[PDB]
Amino acid sequence: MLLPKRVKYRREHRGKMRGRAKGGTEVHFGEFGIQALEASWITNRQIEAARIAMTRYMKRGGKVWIKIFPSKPYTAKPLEVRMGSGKGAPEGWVAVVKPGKVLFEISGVSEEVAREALRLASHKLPIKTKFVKRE
Amino acid sequence: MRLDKFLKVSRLIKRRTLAKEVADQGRISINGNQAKASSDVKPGDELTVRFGQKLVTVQVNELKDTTKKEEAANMYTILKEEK
Amino acid sequence: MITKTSKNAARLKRHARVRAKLSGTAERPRLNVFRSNKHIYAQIIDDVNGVTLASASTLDKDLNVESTGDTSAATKVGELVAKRAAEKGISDVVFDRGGYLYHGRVKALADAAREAGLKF
Amino acid sequence: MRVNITLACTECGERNYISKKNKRNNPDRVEFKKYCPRDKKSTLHRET
Amino acid sequence: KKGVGSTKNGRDSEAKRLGAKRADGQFVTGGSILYRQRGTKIYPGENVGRGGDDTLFAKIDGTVKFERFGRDRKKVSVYPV
Amino acid sequence: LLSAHPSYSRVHITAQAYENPSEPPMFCMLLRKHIEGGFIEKIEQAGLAAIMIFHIKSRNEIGDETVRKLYVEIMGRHSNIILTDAAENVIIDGLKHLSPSMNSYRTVLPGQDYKLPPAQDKISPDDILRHLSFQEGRLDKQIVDHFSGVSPLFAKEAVHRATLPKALLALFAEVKEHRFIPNITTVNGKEYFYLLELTHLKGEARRFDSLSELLDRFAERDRVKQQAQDLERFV
Amino acid sequence: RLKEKYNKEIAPALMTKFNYDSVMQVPKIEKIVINMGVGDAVQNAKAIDSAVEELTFIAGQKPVVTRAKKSIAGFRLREGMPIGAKVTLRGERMYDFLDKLISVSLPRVRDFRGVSKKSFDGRGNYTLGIKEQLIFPEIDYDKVTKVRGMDIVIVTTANTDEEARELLTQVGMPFQ
RNA sequence: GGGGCCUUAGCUCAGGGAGAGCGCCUGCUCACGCAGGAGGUCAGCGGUUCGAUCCCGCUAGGCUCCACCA
RNA sequence: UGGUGGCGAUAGCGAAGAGGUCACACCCGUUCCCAUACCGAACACGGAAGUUAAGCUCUUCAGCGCCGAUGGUAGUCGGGGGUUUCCCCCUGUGAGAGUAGGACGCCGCCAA
RNA sequence: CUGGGGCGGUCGCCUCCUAAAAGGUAACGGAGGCGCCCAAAGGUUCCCUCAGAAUGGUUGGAAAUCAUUCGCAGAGUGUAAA
Repeated sequence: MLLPKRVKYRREHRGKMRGRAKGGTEVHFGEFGIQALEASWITNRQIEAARIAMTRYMKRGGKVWIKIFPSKPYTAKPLEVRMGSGKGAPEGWVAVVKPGKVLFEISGVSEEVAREALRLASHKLPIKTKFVKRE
Repeated sequence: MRLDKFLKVSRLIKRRTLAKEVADQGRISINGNQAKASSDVKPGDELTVRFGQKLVTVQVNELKDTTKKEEAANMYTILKEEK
Repeated sequence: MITKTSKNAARLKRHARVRAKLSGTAERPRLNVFRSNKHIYAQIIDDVNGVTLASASTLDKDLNVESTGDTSAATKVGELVAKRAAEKGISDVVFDRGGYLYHGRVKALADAAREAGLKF
Repeated sequence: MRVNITLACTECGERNYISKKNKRNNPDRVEFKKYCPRDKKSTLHRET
Repeated sequence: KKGVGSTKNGRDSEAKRLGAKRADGQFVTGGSILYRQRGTKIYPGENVGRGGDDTLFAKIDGTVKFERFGRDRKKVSVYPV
Repeated sequence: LLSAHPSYSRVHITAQAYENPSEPPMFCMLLRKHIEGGFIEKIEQAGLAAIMIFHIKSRNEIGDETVRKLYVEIMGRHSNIILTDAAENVIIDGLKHLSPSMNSYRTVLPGQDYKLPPAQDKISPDDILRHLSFQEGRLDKQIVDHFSGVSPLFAKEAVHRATLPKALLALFAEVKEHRFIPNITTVNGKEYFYLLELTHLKGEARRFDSLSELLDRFAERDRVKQQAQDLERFV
Repeated sequence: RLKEKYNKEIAPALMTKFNYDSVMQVPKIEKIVINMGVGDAVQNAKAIDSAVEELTFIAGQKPVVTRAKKSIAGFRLREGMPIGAKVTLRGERMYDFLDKLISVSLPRVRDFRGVSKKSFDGRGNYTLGIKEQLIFPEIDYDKVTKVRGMDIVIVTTANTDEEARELLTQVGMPFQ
């Protein structure tokens, strides 16, 4: 459950996930990676689920290199409450994702193993994905 | 302030319980009048006290609650002893 | 180790600090000064056009003397430039102590020009 | 404390000016010079 | 039903209508202001003056022109006919 | 060494200069103010009570010679060290300031005229067979009630010599003649010591040439012991 | 005396050793700075002045009281508090202090076994410490209020530590 | 759930550069009194300041008060 | 050469070299003007024995920094469409970044 | 005023974001400040240039005050922010 240690503002606007990514569109730390085909917010619980999933499938395998970090916080008012009276309290932390963006990489491991692990992770994630490799 | 609190903060009596007890016995007095633990006190007060036969007369200069140990005795002055 | 700054560069900073407040025009030009260890030079300028009008120096072959570097020389060159700006009848100027003091040779020169007719 | 003040002339007797000051840093009856528009001059003014 | 509150972030200052007030190539009278600001986003130039509020005004009549102090620094000026 | 440490209050001269502190405390610096570079004219016993006096000289801040009276009262739990003026008898310094809230005879605080404790009605040196009724029994108690310098240790060890005025007079002559033997006694632990040797008990004895070395080999040790035991319990 | 020794013997020896083209390349003693850190004067200002007196006596020059550049809570000092004093000796006074230092005061250092040739700053300047001010005879034990020390910095126009130490060894500076 | 107050020695609790009393240890003194030492995150986090019990904000706990009209 | 101004460091940083009889600095002493929180270092005052080291000028270079295209792309006014937390099509516009490359200076006035 | 009212909270001014590249622009939207201070913390003249680093080192230490090179600015600008 990743966390930014320190932040300026505990409360931010949400934003808009228009367009494609700026960077991180291609694997370069590792060999076999995964990228997105949509745009969405992703949570520390999602990423750690995917991470531990692939690492359990691999059991010693090489290196991973996540390519993101949930910097963004997201609020949520308490339950059964009218509107207004200030912005809701923070709940967790979020990473924002554009399409064309690489999320997880892999090295030290064969292609079939990598593809299967990333499949497993994709099923923990909400969005549509693609298997990718380095050029 | 109250007499029992005052006695404790001035460290004349080591326990507020004892101050209450002796004031309920009425062994003491203020300005020649018999008094009680709830009796009010102030600067310029003249206090008469007993410890068995040991009779003591003292004068009030100040009052406070935080009362660190040596500063407690600045709160008042001994005048006299009798028996 | 040690390191040492060029007092000329310092003088340039002080000169610029001055220059921020003024500039020489027609009918109110700028009178600028230079103070070599062995010479003293003076010029009169329309800073608008970036043009000198008159000039003077110990180096001038007229009135060659021994000091070229004391207050006497400063006075002589001051009166010289004054009559230059008289025959180009401007008679009204502004002074530019170029990061120097209005204390010594500079002061003497300026006083010379004041006496010769130039009005600051 | 920071407190208001009037600053009266001495030839004219007129008040003519106001300001403020610390009583701590400037306790004494302060004085300055200002223009008296009746005496038509710079002139020492005094606090009241 | 529940009960909540205490936003304590509910104010802001009055908007002060900064920016330029006259345009390049525009004729201007004496004393007209040109660019309200705070500090110097822009400096004065010829026949232009700065005030205690860092505001820029024309000392004369003329036409306005904005330029640059060499690099990364701007300027205004009034040039008459 | 001087000590007003209640159970260990004493005076001593030690080959073991233990440790001069890094901090000069208030009392130390006040002594430096008025005694440093001093001159120990005379010592006095305060009339055989457990009290001592140093008559000291020293030049003041203008080179004019001045004097003072340093007093060391070793009473037990309420020992103290005091400094006093010679002629004025005014206290100048004090280690244990003591306010008259204890309704006591004397007082410690500086500026005040110094005063000594109430000396009890005891003949400080047969007279016991005169005054005291030897039928009373447990007279090791009540020799304190007749003499000034007494320990119950000394009283018991002398009473066990069995009418015994002889023991008292002989031991007083011994002390007056400085005829004692500085040893440490150990009665199954509980290590005791005194001028005289042990008189009767089973305890071991180790003798010395100097009472000062006796004191040496015999404020914070007990604190360390408290800490050690508190830790040992937990362990 | 030592300025003439510099101009007449030190400059030839250094020019010959380092193969300098110009005499202006020969390293010069630019200044001597003597400092006392008297951080114990936050409690007593009269301790600052008496250390200031010793410095005046040693250097022959009224010293500049230095003060805290910023507040430092570990040492209990606020910004602007006066906790040192220094003199900057130049020209004749510097050469005379340098002679008094080499020929008189350094021989009176207790158990003097030489000065450290390590104490160059990497640029050619030499710093040393003096533990007791009593090595200077202009100081009397009766006058002394507390055992003061000081530091002495010799700032030189040398480009390296090699050049600076050669300049100092040319005066017979007592390097071990 | 909201608002306020508080969280400091083992307990009770006072208070921009750590205190008291109670209880432990010790001597004095059977049983109290009297003199010392111990035990300290100033609830936690973050911030301001040279410097935080102290000033600021957030969080955890406790307590008190409110939590309503249909 | 020196002085003095103008133009966005295409002027600068950095490395390597060359020169100073004139000139400019560097250099040498405080008796005076004046000065140094301490100071003849600097500022002032006077001087010219020696110094091209350094400063200053003249050459070189593209290591740093600086400037900077074309094309392409994102974005986008406008129009239109669609499975519309977004996406797509069309006329038009059009960056940044990354390149190609440019550049270790251009222009003036005075004095010898 | 009030995403019914009540209770809570707020009520004027300044700074920023939201704010959509002039200006302006709301919400019980997000962050913070003011109800002053300086008789020099003002005016003018003249002067010079910071923060840190390393590195030197008697005290003195992580951390004084000292000296050196690096150092467009990391400091400062009475106070909040721009």
